Amino acid sequence: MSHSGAAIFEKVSGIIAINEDVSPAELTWRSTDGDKVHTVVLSTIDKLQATPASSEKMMLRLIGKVKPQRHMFSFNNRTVMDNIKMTLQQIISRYKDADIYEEKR
Amino acid sequence: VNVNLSREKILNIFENYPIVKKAYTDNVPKNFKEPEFWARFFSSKLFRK
Amino acid sequence: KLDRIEFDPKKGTFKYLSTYDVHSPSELLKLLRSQVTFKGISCKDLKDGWPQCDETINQLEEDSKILVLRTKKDKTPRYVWYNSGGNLKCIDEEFVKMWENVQLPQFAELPRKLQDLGLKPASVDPATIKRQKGKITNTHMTGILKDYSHR
Amino acid sequence: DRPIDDIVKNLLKFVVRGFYGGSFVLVLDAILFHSVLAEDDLKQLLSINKTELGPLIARLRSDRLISIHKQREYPPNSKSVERVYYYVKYPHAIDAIKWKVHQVVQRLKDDLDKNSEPNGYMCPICLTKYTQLEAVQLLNFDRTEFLCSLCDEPLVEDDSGKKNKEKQDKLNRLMDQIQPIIDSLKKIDDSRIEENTFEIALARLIPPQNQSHAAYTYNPKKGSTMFRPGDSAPATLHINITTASDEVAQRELQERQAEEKRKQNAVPEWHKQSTIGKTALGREERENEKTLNDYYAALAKKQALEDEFEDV
Ligand SMILES: [Zn+2]
Repeated sequence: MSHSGAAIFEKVSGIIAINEDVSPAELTWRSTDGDKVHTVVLSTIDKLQATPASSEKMMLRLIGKVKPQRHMFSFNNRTVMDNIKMTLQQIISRYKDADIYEEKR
Repeated sequence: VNVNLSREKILNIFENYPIVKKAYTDNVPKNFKEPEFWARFFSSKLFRK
Repeated sequence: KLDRIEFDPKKGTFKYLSTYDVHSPSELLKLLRSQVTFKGISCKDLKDGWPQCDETINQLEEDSKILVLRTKKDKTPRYVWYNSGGNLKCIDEEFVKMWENVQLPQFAELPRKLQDLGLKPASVDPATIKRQKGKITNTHMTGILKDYSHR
Repeated sequence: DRPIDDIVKNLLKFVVRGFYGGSFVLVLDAILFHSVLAEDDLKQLLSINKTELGPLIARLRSDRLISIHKQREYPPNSKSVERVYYYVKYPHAIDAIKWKVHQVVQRLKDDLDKNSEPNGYMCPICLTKYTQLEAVQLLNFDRTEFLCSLCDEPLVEDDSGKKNKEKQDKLNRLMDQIQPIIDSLKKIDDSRIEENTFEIALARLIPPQNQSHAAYTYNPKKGSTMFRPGDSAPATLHINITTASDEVAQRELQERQAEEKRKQNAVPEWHKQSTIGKTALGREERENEKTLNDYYAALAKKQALEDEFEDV
């Protein structure tokens, strides 16, 4: 699917999930054993960084809008990374538009 | 792609399509703001159908 | 302060807190189903806090609800897994031995042999996988001319 | 996971549980629960030794129910090591299952045919079997007994006379027990399964451990023409709600655009007038509203980490 896949967070392997049902959409990374859990509210993300397709690394960082908070995820298969990046692009763009509409109004 | 909407058109969409109003009245103040709602509506298959 | 002890404020007692609170086959069957990996849960720590577990674990092996890895010295349960499949014993040994005697052909020659008997082969022979001027005039426009060769 | 993938998985599960021992179920179920799973991780998940995982992996490899993938890995702070991964290549496993199912039934059917034929003969001493035709050229001068050639001893009738019914019983049992495989293969033939690769399998990976030493990644070497045997397989939408004040603003912008377009086409000045004589070219109501509002109010009352990156 396009909402889950294996990911590495802080050198810990786990499953990254994109929760769209609960507003605002939040990204949850859960360690394999469940000892570690991380959650980021996508309303806070400003830009979405991603390593180029011409590099052996498969990282994907979500910089937080304001020492701004930064969340970096490393993937295993690029297809999973692309399918996760594509869904994130929609959420970040939409929330950026919402902020633009709110500030303008 | 940028699409422009107006209050008159918003009312017209509700009048000609009661389902859109049904999905509008129950969600605008509860979960997400109107700009997000209409952004979702056009992307949905409902707007295509 | 320790984590292996549970406090009871109703009476003010300290009770032991087992790793997996399992004292019934139903609890074990759901705990094994809830595992997010295929890491089996040891019977050594399952047996702790549960008076009898070999009696219960063996009963589920016969019913094919769980998978058991047993010791070689004497048959004794170790790490167990949930049996996501069907019956654990469904074929007589007269056919297991026959299945062991059949030797598959050379891989690249298998699809052809299956295609001669009339069975559709879900593979192909890998051999078929086809792995797929001079002197310029004006140069004062050094870095301006973009190559619009096609339209 | 596609619905056919479940059918293939169930077929593999049934075959392993019915035609292989206990530990085989553990090994294959582990790499069916997970995608490609490193050998070290596989050992850690089942808590079995190398000398015990060996026979299991070897047999599941000979039958092509499991595929192997070796690649060089370069940990940033350790000696480069070659890691081994195990996954399932569904087109390969299904062909092996189909061939083995056919062969087992064929062998039993042939044994039924052979067992229904005349018995034959054997020599008790030299343990050499003689067929009905071969025994008829050895009988003594008295036409009473069949004599052996090496031993010159009477022959003894062979067995398999009574098994005429048992072999049919065996076939009757097998087809009943092997029924799920036949039913699953029928559904598989209808659909088309895609061949799996180490990289493709990595897309469905469920990590086994928090800090596995094996890097579950496939970074193929650059411009490597080397080919190994059996290593190849066959927008944004933005919306804007326009208010009345925005509508008039948009109209003003449209008017400005039209004005600019008109200028782009208008003729210059020198072409407009004949330039002969000119020199040559060269180097208060608010209070009224309130008293009304109060008056009407009275009325109504009365009435009631630095790496290269891009931007996506
Ligand atoms: Zn003889």
